[PDB]
Amino acid sequence: EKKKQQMLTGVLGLQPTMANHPVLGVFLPKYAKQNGGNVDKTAFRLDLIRMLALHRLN
Amino acid sequence: PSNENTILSKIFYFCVLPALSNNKACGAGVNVKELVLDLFYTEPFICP
Repeated sequence: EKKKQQMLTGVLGLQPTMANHPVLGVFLPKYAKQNGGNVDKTAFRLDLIRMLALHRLN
Repeated sequence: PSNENTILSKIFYFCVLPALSNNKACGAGVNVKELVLDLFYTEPFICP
């Protein structure tokens, strides 16, 4: 849980109110099993961008 | 881009845009990270 929350603050500093969002609620566990590597911080921001976008297709 | 579409891309980029431009064009890239930061500036509010 501390890893999840640390990655949440690293991504954007998102508020827990946005942590409760479904796109976050599903992807934070997958972002937990990563970012322990050297990968990036920016990649996760762009990933959240495009996934949040995929989610909102009216 | 296949043979035809590659040919047409080079047709524009070497004939149509040059002759109508008369050497007036520029061409380059915007920053690769500050666009991501602008997206992040739009993102942190999640209300519908």
